[PDB]
Amino acid sequence: GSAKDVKFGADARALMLQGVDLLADAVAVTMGPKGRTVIIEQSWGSPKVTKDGVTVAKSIDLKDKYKNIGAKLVQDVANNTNEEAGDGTTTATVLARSIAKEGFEKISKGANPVEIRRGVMLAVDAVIAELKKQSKPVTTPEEIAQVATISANGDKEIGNIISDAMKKVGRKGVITVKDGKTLNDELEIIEGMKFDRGYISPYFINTSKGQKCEFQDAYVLLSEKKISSIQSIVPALEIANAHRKPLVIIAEDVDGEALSTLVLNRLKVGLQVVAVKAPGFGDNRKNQLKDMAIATGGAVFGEEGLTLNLEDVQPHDLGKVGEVIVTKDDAMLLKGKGDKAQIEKRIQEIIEQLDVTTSEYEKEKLNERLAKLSDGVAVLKVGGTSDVEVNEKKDRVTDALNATRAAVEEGIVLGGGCALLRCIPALDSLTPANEDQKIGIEIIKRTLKIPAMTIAKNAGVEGSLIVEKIMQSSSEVGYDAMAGDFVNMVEKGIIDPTKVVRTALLDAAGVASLLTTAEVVVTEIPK
Amino acid sequence: GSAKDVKFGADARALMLQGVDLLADAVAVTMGPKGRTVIIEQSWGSPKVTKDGVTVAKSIDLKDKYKNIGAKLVQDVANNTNEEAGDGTTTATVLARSIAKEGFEKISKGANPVEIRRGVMLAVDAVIAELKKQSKPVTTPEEIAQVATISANGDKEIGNIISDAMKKVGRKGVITVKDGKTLNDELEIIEGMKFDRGYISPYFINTSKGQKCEFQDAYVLLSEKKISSIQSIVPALEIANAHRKPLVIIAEDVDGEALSTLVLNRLKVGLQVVAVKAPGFGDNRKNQLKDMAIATGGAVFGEEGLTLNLEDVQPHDLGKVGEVIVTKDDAMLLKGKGDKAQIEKRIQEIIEQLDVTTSEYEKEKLNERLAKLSDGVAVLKVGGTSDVEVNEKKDRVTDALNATRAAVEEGIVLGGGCALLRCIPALDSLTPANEDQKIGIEIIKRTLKIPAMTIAKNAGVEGSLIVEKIMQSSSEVGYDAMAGDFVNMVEKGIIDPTKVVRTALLDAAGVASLLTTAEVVVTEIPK
Amino acid sequence: GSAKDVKFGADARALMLQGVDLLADAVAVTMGPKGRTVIIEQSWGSPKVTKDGVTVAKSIDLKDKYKNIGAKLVQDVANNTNEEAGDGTTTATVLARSIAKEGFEKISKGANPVEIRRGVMLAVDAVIAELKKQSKPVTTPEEIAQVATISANGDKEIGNIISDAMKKVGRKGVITVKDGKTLNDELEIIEGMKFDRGYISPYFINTSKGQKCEFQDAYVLLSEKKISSIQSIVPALEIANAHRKPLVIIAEDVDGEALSTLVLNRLKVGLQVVAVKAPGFGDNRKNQLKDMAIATGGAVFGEEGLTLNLEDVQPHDLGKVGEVIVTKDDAMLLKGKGDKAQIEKRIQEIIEQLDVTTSEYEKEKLNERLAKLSDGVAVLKVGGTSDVEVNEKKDRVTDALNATRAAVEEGIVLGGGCALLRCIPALDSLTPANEDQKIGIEIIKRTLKIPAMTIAKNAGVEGSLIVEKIMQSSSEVGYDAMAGDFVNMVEKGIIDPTKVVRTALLDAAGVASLLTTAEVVVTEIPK
Ligand SMILES: Nc1ncnc2c1ncn2[C@@H]1O[C@H](COP(=O)(O)OP(=O)(O)OP(=O)(O)O)[C@@H](O)[C@H]1O
Ligand SMILES: Nc1ncnc2c1ncn2[C@@H]1O[C@H](COP(=O)(O)OP(=O)(O)OP(=O)(O)O)[C@@H](O)[C@H]1O
Ligand SMILES: Nc1ncnc2c1ncn2[C@@H]1O[C@H](COP(=O)(O)OP(=O)(O)OP(=O)(O)O)[C@@H](O)[C@H]1O
Ligand SMILES: [K+]
Ligand SMILES: [K+]
Ligand SMILES: [K+]
Ligand SMILES: [Mg+2]
Ligand SMILES: [Mg+2]
Ligand SMILES: [Mg+2]
Repeated sequence: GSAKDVKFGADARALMLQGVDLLADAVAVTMGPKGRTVIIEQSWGSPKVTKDGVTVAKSIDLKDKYKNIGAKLVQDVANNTNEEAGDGTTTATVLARSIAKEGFEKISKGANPVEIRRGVMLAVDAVIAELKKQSKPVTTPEEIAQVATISANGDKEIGNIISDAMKKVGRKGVITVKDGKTLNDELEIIEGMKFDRGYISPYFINTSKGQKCEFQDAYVLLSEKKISSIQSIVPALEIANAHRKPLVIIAEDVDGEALSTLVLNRLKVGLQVVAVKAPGFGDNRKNQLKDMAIATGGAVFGEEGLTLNLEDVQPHDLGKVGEVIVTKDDAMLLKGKGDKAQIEKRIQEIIEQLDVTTSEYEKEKLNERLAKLSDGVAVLKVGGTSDVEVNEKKDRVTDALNATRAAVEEGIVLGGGCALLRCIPALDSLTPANEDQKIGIEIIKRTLKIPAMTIAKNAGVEGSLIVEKIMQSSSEVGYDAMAGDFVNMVEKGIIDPTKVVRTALLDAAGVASLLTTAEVVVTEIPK
Repeated sequence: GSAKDVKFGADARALMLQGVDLLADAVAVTMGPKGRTVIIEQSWGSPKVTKDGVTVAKSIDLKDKYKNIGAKLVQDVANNTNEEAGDGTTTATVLARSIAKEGFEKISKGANPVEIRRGVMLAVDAVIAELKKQSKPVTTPEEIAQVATISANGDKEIGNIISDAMKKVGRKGVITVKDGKTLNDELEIIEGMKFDRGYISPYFINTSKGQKCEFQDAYVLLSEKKISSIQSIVPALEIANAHRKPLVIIAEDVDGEALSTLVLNRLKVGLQVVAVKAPGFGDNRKNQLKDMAIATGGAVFGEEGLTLNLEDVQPHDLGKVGEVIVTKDDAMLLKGKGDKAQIEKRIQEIIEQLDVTTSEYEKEKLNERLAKLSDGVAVLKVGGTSDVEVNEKKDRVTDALNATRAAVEEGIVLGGGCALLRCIPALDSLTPANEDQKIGIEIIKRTLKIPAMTIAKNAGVEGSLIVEKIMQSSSEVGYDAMAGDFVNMVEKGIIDPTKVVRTALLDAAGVASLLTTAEVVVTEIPK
Repeated sequence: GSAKDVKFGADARALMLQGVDLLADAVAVTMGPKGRTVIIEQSWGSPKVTKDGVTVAKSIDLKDKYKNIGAKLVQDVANNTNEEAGDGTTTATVLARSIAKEGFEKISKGANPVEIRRGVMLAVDAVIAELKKQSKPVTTPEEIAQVATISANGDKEIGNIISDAMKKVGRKGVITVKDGKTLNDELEIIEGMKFDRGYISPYFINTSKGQKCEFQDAYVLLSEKKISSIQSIVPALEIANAHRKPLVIIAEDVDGEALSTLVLNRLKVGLQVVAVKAPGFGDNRKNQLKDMAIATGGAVFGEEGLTLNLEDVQPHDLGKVGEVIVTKDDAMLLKGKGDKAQIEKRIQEIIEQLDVTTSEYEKEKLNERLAKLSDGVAVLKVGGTSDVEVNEKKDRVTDALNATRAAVEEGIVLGGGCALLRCIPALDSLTPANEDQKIGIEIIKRTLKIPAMTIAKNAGVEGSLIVEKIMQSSSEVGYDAMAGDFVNMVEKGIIDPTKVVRTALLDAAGVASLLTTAEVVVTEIPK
């Protein structure tokens, strides 16, 4: 029922391309080892300084709504890449801008932009197949350090710290980053618990900068079954309001109504509560719940044998933890002191249950519980002289951690944008079905040179010349833009995770090729 | 030294196309037998009503300068066609708009608009060759009446009057149009003299609607040689100021200084004077000069034998005429009374000199003098109840006269836009040198259907369907848009002059293909 | 006494670079065989369409005065190149923009821009020496046709016509361009006179579009000595005002006061007069004076023997010509009908005087008078369907004539911007005296790739890639941007005049490096 402005065709496409260009320019100045930082004004306090593509992308909104549409779509590209890999958002942004520009250029009366999108998707699938074919698994801790160093703007100490943490707690251990008060970075191993379930509702979030649910010294509520009555959760609320700890509850499903009462209690000032779902579904659920009960210290309500009721909640029957971190994906409970004698007894029980029988699937769960109570959660404490440098370095360490985890998940390819460059001959072996698919394949093939061009351009040299010298060289040679020479990139350690490259390409292509198909733009009149 | 606005590329091209579209729409509503009229506001008096393409074109100027640039270029198309043929300006306008639109559409990064212009010119030359190949000479007075009827919006009486005038004074006789006070049109022949020389300077023009130098009952001044002295033209000026009658002078070359004094005398209020150059260069010049001297009545100054001086100018030694019409191309004198006995004696002298000897080139000049004294100038007087109706009908009669003269000059082709339609297969036999020439040939081939489409669209039917039914028919069949059926156009008399068709195509192509090659538009900032 | 705005340093330099960039962008779109045209609005009539760099340059003035300063300086570059060579203004503009950009970039606190300008001059002198060392003379008419074809946007017929004219009247004959009424171009030689002297004062110009003094059928006044009295020029003025013909006077020096009276007579409406100076200084002056005296038909006033006075001026004692074109540099006296028997007698006198004695300097003057009266002035008549097309084609023909004349004057180098590219290794052999001279040499060496880059960029390909492939190829190989491949440029006829290249480089460098030295800009406040 609001009055709208309707634009058609090429002027609308150019207006969207203007917003795409502004956002991608501001993001693209941060690309590579010679990229620079962006200062973003914050309303509440000090401005933030970042070299992160998705942060710069999400911080820019435009007054002109036709430009803001393209800006929001490239924000979607950057945010989708950050969600799926945690790295490669600047690459995704420049690839999205390139595909948008080349798609907008090749639009005519007889052109079919939908079949151009089809050819773009076909070419991108071929490139992703070639990326998987040229990928290499990570087999050494030196490769781990190299990936973490490359992903952290060539910070050797950050990569060394990440490599040491992954050596101490395993390549699939839980590592988290928080801000340290001293000047130097440090790594500590403390006993920690993590399961891949988050909050049901995103209404409990307390910090706005971190956008998480962070709690210190919280009571742990356990309900193995469904919560029995309102007269069973209200005494728990009164005990939590009595004994000065907030309530973190672990349960099957708190979705409809008890979650609703917790939301309207959170709406009241000061009262803190958060809910997470069960990790497992079978016997592993009960085993992990008993592990958490022994590691916290208290009792369990909801069992079938002892019939302990939530109605008779008591301070000694609940577990106490140090710090609770709740996110969208996983829940962290940290520094939870229990009965250490009972923790050792449960460890003995687990390692004695190891030597009973083999079934090749239950032993994986029992050993992951063993590593849960055995290998501590690594904590990376980032140091600096002020909050701005700490936040910038924290972004870099988070990038390095995400990239290293993606590297052990999927493998590594050539860095410096050279993997996309070496995937160019794979597109030359495709035969398009019609002319519009040929246009799409050509768009993707011209787009595949953009990240190396941007990395070289940020170093102050001519990017197209560098890219031509890269494709003229052998397949192992690429441009080191830090030293400004042509090197064996694998030997020099300039490598990238395969997951990051393929997800940046896929998200950029998927959004930008759909944006290309537009003919009419409908916006709200600014009132 | 004036501040300018500079625009680049597609937005500038679209802004020019907007002015082209406005002017061509207003012109195109007047096309064909079912076209309508345009009312143009006039500052000095009553608004004018016209069905003439170049009048509507020249009457439109736009406030936006980027639109006004395209409007001025299509005005150039219409005015060039009117100057070269006097007919076919609406056709030239629609062809220019079509070529501008199709050229602006096929402009990309890799496209070369200059070679597209080259291909356009090649295709247009091929079409003009095919038009000449399919043309037919005019051999009958019925074809003359048919051409004059078609060119005057199907006015049978106008075409009959033009055919009767050309029957009485010859197909190459001089016919002029004026407006009569009575309601009926009337044709009459009395006398007349026309030679193809006009005024040297365009500063003597008295009427603004006709844009000509029209004089009633003027003196004839004759200087066979160059004018001797200021003391020879000043007594002529004083005698002209004495005997209540303006001065039309016939001479070799009045260009630099005496013409300048005549201009600054014309700047004074009331004083009327005009100058025209000699018709011939050889003995024909002296023979024609003696012919007007005998036909006007007086004497001649500037001869070698009698040595009559311009200094001793006398009232009885100068000729007197009835009306002088001076244009850019030819000078007209009408109703010039001389000594009719001496006129008959000069006629006897010419017809007796006819039977002396033959040289096949001097006898042509002798016989054209014979037709000068023999075949009088036909005058067409257009009637109506008011000035607006006679002005509209005068435009139609002028169109019909120009088209009939072009028809006897060059021939006739199929009317209704069917000649350009039948020239389409000639373009299919060309092989372009590159892709840009192919684009130009395709632009011209798509443009060749525009006049028949516009004629059919003005009749309220679907133009593209009509054009397809024309090209599916035999080469003699076209659409009569007046009766709304498909007929043998030659038998029904719907025919066109070949000159009109070929000049409309050539001017439209030549300007619009050059306009297509633009990338930057520089305009003045409106101050 | 007018209020001024004063700007310092970097923002002033950026503001000037903005105007430089705007003008150079608009000029640079027209470069090379795939360059496009610029449409310029004209106040009086139809807009003009041009591919000429200096026309686009001079047509752009900006409202912001800091931008308009840089725009006026690059206009100065383009106009100086046009004055010194008549071709290469787009190249001069892009080189000036490049030098201004690279000079503004390397300005710091410790940098000395004056010594950077010194290094720029040293580098440009080295490049010009290398251009002279790599040039070759023109020895064939096919090279003449090739240069004229390249300079006229690849128009084979224009180059063929220029080659035929230079074959018929000699490579140093006088050729001029005028617009023809027919559609096709034509060339004809009849007669003609030219000496390298123009008007003393630029006040008689009546052709506003051509910026020349164009006169038709003018009187020839001759004063071999100084003009005697006011009572000798006043009867000449009265005779000119008597015999309908304007006055072109040939004399020693009409500078102070008789020129002043001619100016105040020209201020009055209609009165036309123009003065030109003597061709020679010695006996050649008298010989040439008698030559146009015989070739015009009349007498001579001012001699020592016959004592003919200017006071007794007579109509039969003055010469009459066909057309007079007066320019800043030379005078065009065309179609002068003298006594052809006396012209033949003077030709016989000259050729019989030629067989008397040898002195190796006077015989050159005798033979140049012989070629003046024997080899006629060629005239090129440019055709088209409208005024805009003939104006664009006239610009191209004038470019081709100027380039061909410069080619026979100085020689030819490689086309396509490859000569400046091949002059790059000459700069690598220089040693700078300090760091600022090194900065200037580097600026010029980076600038030397700009014309080939712009030519390749206008064709829709990547310019830097093309320039690298040119520099890696053999010294004879360059990029044909019309066919889009790499060829022997000399064999394909893509060649340039050495004079055009060296004057474009010198004129760009001299102004742009001085503009680089600026620190403070003082402008007028807009009132
Ligand atoms: N020394 C180097 N030489 C060449 N390329 C390098 C070098 N160091 C890093 N790179 C490349 O830089 C890219 C990473 O750039 P950057 O970290 O600015 O952006 P990103 O990974 O796309 O996104 P995000 O903004 O999330 O960090 C990778 O392609 C990597 O291979
Ligand atoms: N009865 C008819 N049926 C079909 N076509 C017709 C008929 N009468 C005229 N025509 C066509 O109409 C066209 C002439 O239209 P019109 O007189 O409006 O414009 P024009 O000749 O292009 O320009 P101008 O404005 O100078 O008259 C010609 O192509 C002619 O063949
Ligand atoms: N087919 C071609 N291939 C490559 N280069 C070409 C070709 N034709 C012309 N050129 C180059 O184009 C340049 C001339 O371009 P252009 O005529 O637009 O500019 P200009 O001579 O600098 O200036 P202007 O003509 O505007 O006074 C020359 O360097 C010439 O060698
Ligand atoms: K980045
Ligand atoms: K019409
Ligand atoms: K040019
Ligand atoms: Mg990164
Ligand atoms: Mg008509
Ligand atoms: Mg040129």
